[PDB]
Amino acid sequence: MFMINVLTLIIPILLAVAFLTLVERKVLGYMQFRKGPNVVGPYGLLQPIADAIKLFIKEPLRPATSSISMFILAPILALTLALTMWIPLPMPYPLINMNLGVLFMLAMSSLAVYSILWSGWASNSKYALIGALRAVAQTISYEVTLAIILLSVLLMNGSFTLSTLIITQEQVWLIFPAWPLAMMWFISTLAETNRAPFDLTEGESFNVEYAAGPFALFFMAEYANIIMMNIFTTTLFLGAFHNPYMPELYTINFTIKSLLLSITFLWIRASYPRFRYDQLMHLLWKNFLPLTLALCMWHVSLPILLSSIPPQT
Amino acid sequence: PGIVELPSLEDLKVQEVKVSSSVLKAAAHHYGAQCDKPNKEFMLCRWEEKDPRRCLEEGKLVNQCALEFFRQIKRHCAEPFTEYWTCIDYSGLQLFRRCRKEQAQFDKCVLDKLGWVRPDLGELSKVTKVKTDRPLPENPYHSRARPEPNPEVEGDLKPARHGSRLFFWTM
Amino acid sequence: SMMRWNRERRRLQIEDFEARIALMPLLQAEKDRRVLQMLRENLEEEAT
Amino acid sequence: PFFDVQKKLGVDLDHWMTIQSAEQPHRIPARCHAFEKEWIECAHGIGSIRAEKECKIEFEDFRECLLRQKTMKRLNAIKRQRDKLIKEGKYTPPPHHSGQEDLRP
Amino acid sequence: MNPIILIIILMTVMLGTIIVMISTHWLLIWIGFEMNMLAIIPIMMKKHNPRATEASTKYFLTQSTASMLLMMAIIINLMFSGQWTVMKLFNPMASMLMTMALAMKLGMAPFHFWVPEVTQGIPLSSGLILLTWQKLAPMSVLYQILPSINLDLILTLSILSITIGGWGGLNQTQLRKIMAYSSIAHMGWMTAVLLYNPTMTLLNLIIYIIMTSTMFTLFMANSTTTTLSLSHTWNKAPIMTILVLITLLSMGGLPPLSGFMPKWMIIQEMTKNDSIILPTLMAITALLNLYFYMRLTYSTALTMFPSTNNMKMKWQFPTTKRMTLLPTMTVLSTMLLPLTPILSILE
Amino acid sequence: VAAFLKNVWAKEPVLVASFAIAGLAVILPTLSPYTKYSLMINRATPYNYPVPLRDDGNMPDVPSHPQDPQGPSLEWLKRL
Amino acid sequence: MSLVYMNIMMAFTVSLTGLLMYRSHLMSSLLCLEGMMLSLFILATLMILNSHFTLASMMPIILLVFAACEAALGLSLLVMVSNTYGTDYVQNLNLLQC
Amino acid sequence: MNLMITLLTNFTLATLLVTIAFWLPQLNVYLPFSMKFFLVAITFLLFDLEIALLLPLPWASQTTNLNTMLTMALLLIFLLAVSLAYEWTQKGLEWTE
Amino acid sequence: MMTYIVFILSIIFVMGFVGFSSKPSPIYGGLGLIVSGGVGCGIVLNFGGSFLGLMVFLIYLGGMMVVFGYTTAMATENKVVLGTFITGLLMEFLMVYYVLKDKEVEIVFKFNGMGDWVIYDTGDSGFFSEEAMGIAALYSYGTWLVIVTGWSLLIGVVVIMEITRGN
Ligand SMILES: CCCCCCCCCCCCCCCCCC(=O)OC[C@H](COP(=O)([O-])OC[C@H](O)COP(=O)([O-])OC[C@H](COC(=O)CCCCCCCCCCCCCCCCC)OC(=O)CCCCCCCCCCCCCCCCC)OC(=O)CCCCCCCCCCCCCCCCC
Ligand SMILES: CCCCCCCCCCCCCCCCCC(=O)OC[C@H](COP(=O)([O-])OCC[N+](C)(C)C)OC(=O)CCCCCCCCCCCCCCCCC
Ligand SMILES: CCCCCCCCCCCCCCCCCC(=O)OC[C@H](COP(=O)(O)OCCN)OC(=O)CCCCCCCCCCCCCCCCC
Ligand SMILES: CCCCCCCCCCCCCCCCCC(=O)OC[C@H](COP(=O)(O)OCCN)OC(=O)CCCCCCCCCCCCCCCCC
Ligand SMILES: CCCCCCCCCCCCCCCCCC(=O)OC[C@H](COP(=O)(O)OCCN)OC(=O)CCCCCCCCCCCCCCCCC
Ligand SMILES: CCCCCCCCCCC1=C(C)C(=O)C(OC)=C(OC)C1=O
Repeated sequence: MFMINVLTLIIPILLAVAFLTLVERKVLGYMQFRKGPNVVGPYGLLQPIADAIKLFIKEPLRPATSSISMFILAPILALTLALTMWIPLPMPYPLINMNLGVLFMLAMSSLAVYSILWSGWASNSKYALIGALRAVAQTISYEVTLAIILLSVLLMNGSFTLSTLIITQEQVWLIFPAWPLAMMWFISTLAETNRAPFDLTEGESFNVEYAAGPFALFFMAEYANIIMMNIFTTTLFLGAFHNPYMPELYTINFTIKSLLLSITFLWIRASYPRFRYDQLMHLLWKNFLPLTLALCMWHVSLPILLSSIPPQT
Repeated sequence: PGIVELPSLEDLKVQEVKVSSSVLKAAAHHYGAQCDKPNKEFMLCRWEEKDPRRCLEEGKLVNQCALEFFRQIKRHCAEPFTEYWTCIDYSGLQLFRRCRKEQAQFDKCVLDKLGWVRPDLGELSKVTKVKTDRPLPENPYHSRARPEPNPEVEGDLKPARHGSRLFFWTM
Repeated sequence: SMMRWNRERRRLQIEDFEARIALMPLLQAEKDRRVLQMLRENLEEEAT
Repeated sequence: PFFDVQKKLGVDLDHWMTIQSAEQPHRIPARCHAFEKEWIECAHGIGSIRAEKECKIEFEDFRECLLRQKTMKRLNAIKRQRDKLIKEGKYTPPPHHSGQEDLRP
Repeated sequence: MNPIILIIILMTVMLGTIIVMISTHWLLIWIGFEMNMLAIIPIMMKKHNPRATEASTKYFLTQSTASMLLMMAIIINLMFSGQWTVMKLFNPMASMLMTMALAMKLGMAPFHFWVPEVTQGIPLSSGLILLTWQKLAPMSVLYQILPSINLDLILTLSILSITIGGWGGLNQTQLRKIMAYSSIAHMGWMTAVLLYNPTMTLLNLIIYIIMTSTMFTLFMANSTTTTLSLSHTWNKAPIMTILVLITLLSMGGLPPLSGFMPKWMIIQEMTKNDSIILPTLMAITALLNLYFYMRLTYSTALTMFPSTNNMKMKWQFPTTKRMTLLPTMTVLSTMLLPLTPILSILE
Repeated sequence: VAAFLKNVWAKEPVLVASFAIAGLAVILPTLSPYTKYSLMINRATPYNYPVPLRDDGNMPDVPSHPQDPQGPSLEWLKRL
Repeated sequence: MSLVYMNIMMAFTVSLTGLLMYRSHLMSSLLCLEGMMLSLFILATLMILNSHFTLASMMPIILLVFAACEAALGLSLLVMVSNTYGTDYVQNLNLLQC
Repeated sequence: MNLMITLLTNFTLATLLVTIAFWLPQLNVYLPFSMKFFLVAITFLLFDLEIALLLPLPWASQTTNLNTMLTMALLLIFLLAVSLAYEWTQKGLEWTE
Repeated sequence: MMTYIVFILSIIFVMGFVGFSSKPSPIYGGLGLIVSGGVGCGIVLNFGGSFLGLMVFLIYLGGMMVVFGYTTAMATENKVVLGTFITGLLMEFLMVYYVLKDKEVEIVFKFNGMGDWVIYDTGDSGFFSEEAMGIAALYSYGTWLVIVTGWSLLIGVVVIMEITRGN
């Protein structure tokens, strides 16, 4: 019965990732004064199925890889960590109700750079390794502001429990006392998922040696990460009303907010040019990190000066 | 070493409080108000004796005074209490704040039919004083005699006789 | 808003902790009889 | 050269984490709090040379609280003799050591 | 290096050693050693050449290994005692591991193999810090744990350090390796008297620090890192040859000089404890140290080696180097034996 | 002191906001009247069991029951 | 004593003998050094959690932080060694024999 | 226990999908060292240790020693800021700023 | 078998240490130390150290071993390794066989062979994690520890910027 609950988590993750590709192509179509895929399925709905079948029977690229083992382990690690980021998410009840779910998500997202690093080293191309090292340095840079922003917010929560964060936001959204943290959080999650304007893996100024199958596996891990970080941002700053006798009200409400936030990722990639690499390094280390440290001091000192320290339990 | 002395299985028989934790949490504030004295006698005995074997009879009084607490709810206010602990029992964290109107009906029926006032915020966490007839344990740690200390320094400090006495130095 | 609601949550936490406190003597007596029961059963089976 | 600056200036830089019987957050006791308190109050002030021989009982009780070697050796002996008597058929476990008695509270 | 950054880093070296000296908790001992190593790595890489990077890498590896062994000894002590007080250890395995770790930090033989390499790789001022200030924290830890130090281990380390430091300096022409093997032999003398009387350990430590600081200050004042460049000193600064003569005769322990003071007192404490063979063989082994000290005095003060023509230019310029405390250190390293009973201030 | 602040606000408003928010984090808890109530609420939270006292005979400030008048009260926390 | 302590100590001694027997790379030595640190972390943590010794719960974090700072320093030394010879081979670090 | 089952299920699904993707199309016949990247990785490591010091703050605010707690919390975030300011002014954050 | 779960994780922990300490390549050594860090976290989690285990994941694996693998990927791009690996594996499983057939062993210390569940406490901690409260007391009781750690981290920043500059 618990295995049914695990499957009803992780198989709808894969289906929502499959249809996020359709939603992205359609929204980037209609924001670019055109239509997206509308030929393959009715309203284009069979485009992800056809594209998955196309990628599964495409010829293998046959790399002469430096390590076979890490070449296999990088998609396995990427998909495993992409699926385990969902298990403490309270919507309204989590699959795994753990006391330190926030810190669990921060740790399991910090582990996801090894897929980039192992895929970059397992390729023969030195330039693939250079792009992998740039992507890892980008990701570990924005993990710093992830950790500190999330700590500053959880100073209003009282604990690392993700389910308590619904109780924290019963009177007001947490984007009202923490909108600068919310906007630096949102741009930092945008730079975590290698998402535009931070997609330097698609700019000419790391997983190119994989076949179409394992490229699709990295791609679906990336879109699982995108939907997950939008759900986590929704739980974190836009916490919905929860009736314990009707949990589906919370599920509908957080689902609508998470969909709008994923569509906001799609809006952002259809609106801005890319950063140069030193420019998003400048954005982290010289813009987001001083403000994030200042706001961390402010959110330490503010519950003490207002007598608004949240409960531990 | 010595043989540990355990009480028998007959000395541990008592009529148990066979109710769930939501029942206990729903009845908790009136239980801390009404069953104060044998509970505090037991916990005073339990922190002073530092031994459960020395605290059995007082503990039985706890298990005697809780049951008389619940029977007096079962005789008078069984249905508002049942409706209240069921609503407590639904919740995963068993919240008091989800159940305020069933609490109000239970407190109304208890204050009317039994005259019990629910304790205010801060009262059940007070340190109270307990009048006991048992003696204070003079050695609850069962400690033996401490070793005698070394003799202290006393007396006036005179200069060293003929100095340092280091081989040929006269001072 | 977070000031008012965190102060209310602290009062609710104190109410939960005092429900725990009012239940602790019964739980302590039950725990004592529980562990003495188990030690006596282990002692009798050690003897046999 | 243990320059005792902490006692000289009256500051507590690191005495608080030094022993388990010190003041803990929320008055949480260590599992060997009574044994460590007995061994410290025995050995206090008499020097280490006298504390080796004169506080051996409290220190052996405290080391056996910390590592439970005599306790685990006794449980080893009881469980091994029990397994030998089960293999010989000269013993049967009771219903309360098999899971058929519906525990106390 | 920025002078402010140099001051902060030297204060951090000092702070790490001071934290070791003042703390009652084993974690703060370990933190003091970590802080000291972290701060002293830039002092060794001050001049940015591959010999300094090699010396800093070798120093990092030996001190990090010793730090992990120290933390394992602390953790075993916590197993068998449930506490963290810096006092005697409550397990002989933890005592052995901590004695090994402190011997590695001191560079006592047979863990001595980094001391001539790291001392040769680094400048004279940083080797002055390495041979004098960096002994202070592990000797203070050895001071406090001596009720649990195994006698055979510490005396094996002591005699092995004295013999290996004696034979090691005989083959050397580089001054920094001479000071390093001299350091190894003097630390052997300090640990040999430790379980008998640690006041004589402190006396030997202080007299060693004074004499070693004197010799490094003379080497810095004359810009000499080899025997053969030190042999030019008579034609440039003839007072410096007299100072290196009296300081090297003092480091050999020849009376009436001050470096006769430790070993004599050490023998004075080892024969009270009925050890006669051991200070005898220790004193005879120290004649090796005196032999290569005498080699340096022959090349520098007691003969005149040939100089070069360009030395005549250096006759026209005075020493602008701050020779900090060099007359005071030279006097204390030579003329202190009539004040030998002052050692009781170390009790 | 006034042209410098306008100059750095025109050039580097991120750093001006950073130092302003950090300065308000430092100095304002010493100026807040509600900093005392944070300490009072933290010490009014009963994590442990209130172990009762043996009534020796003369303790007029220690109650015999939770609903007695004497003892520490939390009316300030209910009211605020 | 308890059975897990045998394996955590054996892990420490295995990483100790790995760190005391170099093959070629300085990076492998640094990995054995941080394995020694990891085993010290685990052993300290199991003791402190078993004892319910509350204030020492912050001790392994400190043990982590310092040692990772130590590891950072080691990596920097390796990089400077690797900025001299092209590799991090320990046999290139032999200039100080004379 | 449920967590170990969930981790095993996610790992099994990922390994199964990777095994499909590497063996379903088999049916058909058909660098110089950069000091700058190392410095940003080490700066990440040092600030990540400083973050590890900052992580018990939601629990540390529950103390009765709030003046000391607030002083030490502001001092740790201040030393992280002083680390950033030293990294800034000594040109450590340059060409990847 | 499930009563021995901390012991089984500790066996996998020693196997991972024999894996990387035999030193095949620093990248496979990094992988072995990553797997070891994960299973050692699992050991810590099974003694109830949730925060300390998540610090192994966040800081040791997600922070420090990331920088190790990063520097290794920037620097890098047998028979001794395999024999050393099977040697350490056979030594470890001889330890397992002895302490399981005897329920006692003595390598340097005496070790019980029962399941390590036996040593645990039989009570509760109420409404807190004791390990969380002891880590939270770093800010209330650990003032000097905060000072020396933060000063060492600031000095560590300064030291890395000194020695990596070359000037
Ligand atoms: C009413 C208020 C006013 C009252 C005022 C009263 C005084 C008025 C006169 C003012 C002057 C008073 C002077 C102090 C009293 C006499 C101290 C004395 O001679 O002790 C005898 C002392 C023991 O003989 P005693 O017959 O048993 O006792 C007679 C008194 O009762 C001795 O009395 P004690 O039993 O109390 O003596 C205590 C103890 C007695 O001694 C002992 O318990 C035995 C241990 C003594 C130390 C042995 C060290 C052995 C290894 C090192 C050898 C050094 C190398 C030789 C020198 C090389 C050249 C510099 O002495 C010590 O522990 C101090 C250590 C030795 C220093 C003596 C004082 C020197 C001050 C001037 C220094 C100038 C440079 C001198 C040469 C440097 C070396 C000292 O003699 C020796 O050990 C032989 C050496 C001679 C010492 C130096 C002579 C002082 C006068 C020198 C002036 C000419 C300098 C030439 C230029 C510089 C040199 C190139
Ligand atoms: C979570 C839900 C959603 C949240 C909001 C997100 C939706 C909006 C997204 C818009 C599209 C973004 C696409 C990517 C853009 C990336 C670039 C970018 O944004 O760069 C950030 C830019 C970077 O600046 P820059 O690079 O553009 O400017 C030049 C900077 N210098 C001078 C250094 C050269 O700004 C910031 O970093 C600011 C971050 C937020 C600051 C919030 C401050 C709050 C107010 C504080 C107080 C101020 C008053 C003074 C003191 C008063 C005291 C009482
Ligand atoms: C190259 C190798 C393969 C790589 C791909 C696959 C691995 C990577 C992806 C999986 C990562 C596994 C992470 C496992 C531990 C995660 C931390 C954790 O368990 O946190 C959750 C929770 C803490 O919260 P709390 O509520 O306090 O606990 C319950 C108390 N009421 O704690 C709990 O709920 C505790 C539950 C019991 C203990 C669980 C222990 C799990 C097994 C150990 C780790 C196994 C994996 C080791 C290697 C991973 C890779 C490094
Ligand atoms: C006391 C409170 C606590 C303070 C410590 C905590 C701070 C929290 C925020 C973290 C900041 C960490 C990093 C700070 C780095 C400062 C150094 C710096 O940035 O100098 C360079 C900069 C010029 O920038 P440049 O080098 O050209 O960079 C490229 C972009 N042009 O130079 C500048 O732009 C000048 C920057 C300094 C002057 C800023 C003044 C702001 C004043 C705000 C109001 C007063 C606030 C009260 C506190 C006093 C502040 C002085
Ligand atoms: C129970 C005991 C407790 C502890 C007691 C006290 C122990 C003291 C230990 C002394 C160790 C001193 C180490 C040296 C000082 C530290 C900083 C340093 O090295 O500064 C020297 C400085 C560097 O100059 P720099 O520019 O780097 O040189 C390159 C060429 N231009 O400038 C120079 O190089 C200038 C040249 C002269 C420097 C001489 C310094 C002498 C200092 C030691 C004095 C003697 C020891 C103290 C007295 C006895 C104490 C035991
Ligand atoms: C078996 C379950 C699905 C496995 C994954 C395959 C389908 C999802 C990824 C396919 C994909 C789609 C639809 C897609 O639209 C796309 O272009 C943006 C890709 O390339 C970058 C893709 O890889």
